[PDB]
Amino acid sequence: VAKLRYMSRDDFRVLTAVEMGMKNHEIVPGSLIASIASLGGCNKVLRELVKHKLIAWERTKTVQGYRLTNAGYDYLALKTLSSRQVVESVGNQMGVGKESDIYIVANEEGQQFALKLHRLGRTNVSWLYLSRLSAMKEFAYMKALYERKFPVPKPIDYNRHAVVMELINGYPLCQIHHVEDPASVYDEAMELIVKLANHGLIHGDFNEFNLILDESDHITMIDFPQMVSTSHPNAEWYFDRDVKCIKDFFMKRFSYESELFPTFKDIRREDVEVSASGYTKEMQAD
Amino acid sequence: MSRDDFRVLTAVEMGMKNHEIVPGSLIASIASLKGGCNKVLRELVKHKLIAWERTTVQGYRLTNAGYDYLALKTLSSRQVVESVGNQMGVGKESDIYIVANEEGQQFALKLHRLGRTNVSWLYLSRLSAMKEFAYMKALYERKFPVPKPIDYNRHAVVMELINGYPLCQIHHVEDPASVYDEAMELIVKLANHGLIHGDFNEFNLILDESDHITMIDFPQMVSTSHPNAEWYFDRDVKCIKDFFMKRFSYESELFPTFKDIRRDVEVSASGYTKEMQADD
Ligand SMILES: Nc1ncnc2c1ncn2[C@@H]1O[C@H](COP(=O)(O)OP(=O)(O)NP(=O)(O)O)[C@@H](O)[C@H]1O
Ligand code: NA
Repeated sequence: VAKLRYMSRDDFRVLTAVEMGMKNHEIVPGSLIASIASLGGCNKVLRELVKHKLIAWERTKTVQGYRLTNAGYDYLALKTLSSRQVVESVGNQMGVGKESDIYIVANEEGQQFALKLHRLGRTNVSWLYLSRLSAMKEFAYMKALYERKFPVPKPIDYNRHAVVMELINGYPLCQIHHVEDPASVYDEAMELIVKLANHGLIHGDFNEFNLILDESDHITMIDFPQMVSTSHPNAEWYFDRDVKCIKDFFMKRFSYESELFPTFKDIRREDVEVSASGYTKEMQAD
Repeated sequence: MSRDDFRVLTAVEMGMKNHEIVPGSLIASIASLKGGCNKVLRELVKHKLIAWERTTVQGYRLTNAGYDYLALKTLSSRQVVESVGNQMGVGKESDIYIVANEEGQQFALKLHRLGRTNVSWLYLSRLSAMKEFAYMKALYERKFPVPKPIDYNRHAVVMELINGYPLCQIHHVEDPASVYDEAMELIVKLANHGLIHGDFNEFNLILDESDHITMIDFPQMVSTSHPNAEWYFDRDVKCIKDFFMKRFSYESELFPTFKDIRRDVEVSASGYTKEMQADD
């Protein structure tokens, strides 16, 4: 149990207590944090967590207490991943997903991976829950898609709002101004839309920001937060919208256009949702 | 439904907050009958209001019919909904029905359906409905063309019934330019208030008898502060242009640009969500 010693420290215990109270409270009173933490040393720990910006103090006309900050939630997830030897160091923020921040991380051996920290919700309670669910969904769908030979990063690990995955050696399509053969890349992006639809899925946000181009000009999909089922009554519109977004990008960036693009009637169903739901339930159990 | 059947149905809901599958012993403990909880559970399964599940764990879950009943029984007790009358349509993550109160006044009912696991289905469906009620309140108070919000419970939102049809069902309009301009002005007004619809289309824009547009579904709005807000804004503009060209053969060179945006609804909506989370 030596690997879990940092999870036993007082600051981690108090941070976990703030997270626990945040399940039913928008602002966690110190008395409740102290009661949950069951360490006394509590107030001194709270003051250091505030100093390190891991928690923030909040006053309401009826309540006073603390909330976990984004840095505090990141700390809990990153220390958990560190205990498993998955993440030893966190580097530069490389980019953004629709509802997440992307960083390069390294394990003890120095091998690099991508870390996605999910951030969703406009209240403390829904932020805690939605960020975790968004990461859980990404890990479950990434696993289900990777097993079906889809071009997605290999999923490595998960904790709270954090997903660790394979670091793709490439750049998002939005940062690419020159490509050797625009037609091949356009065909590869269109084939991804088709493969998804044949598996019952419509991306919903298919664009130059979530498609990574490697040194061989091969595309990897790295963000898919709000996929639509091909069974949705308005699935055709969602499918056509994804096709059109990539057509607009190829015209604007590469001056490339084609009359050869996918049609929703051309889909032929080959289940991903069943596998992803099974993985989500396994993760929810733990 | 008897008071005991409703007490047990509520106990299943309560146990579902922390359990993927709710054990009968826990349902019995929560319901606190004073007993016959097992007999009630078996009738609730028979009526498909709850379902039995068995993996290490065994127990019950609420079905969509059971969750609907709980929300509709609450709305009926408040005199908001007396009758429900079949599906009129769909939102991105909801089913839409016409409902009537006791006095025969009609409203629209949206039942939110989100989540692929029992725990997340219960929470996400409730949150999706709460978010819709909070944003509809925040938008309606700022004179946006949205239905007036009436009431909310669980995954259910009751709202004003717009006398009109979705733009997708409209094949002829007197002046396409006016409707186009009204749809573009809505995108601009939203952006000036810090919002991007994200799903702006012919399926969620209702056209009334005077050719005025009402926005009826907005599940995944994007903030104008999002790092990729401009793309979301342009995508919404382009979808409208695509529909107007395809349906009415109408095109214009007068369309919004993200740089033309002069910047609160999110603050109001978050405040309403926190008020509703407190009473949940
Ligand atoms: N979400 C992702 N999953 C896996 N690898 C990624 C992801 N996003 C970027 N990368 C990789 O991160 C590495 C270094 O990224 P970096 O250039 O520092 O930031 P970035 O420009 O936002 N990302 P990128 O352009 O893809 O390199 C590259 O090898 C990328 O392919
Ligand atoms: Na699988």
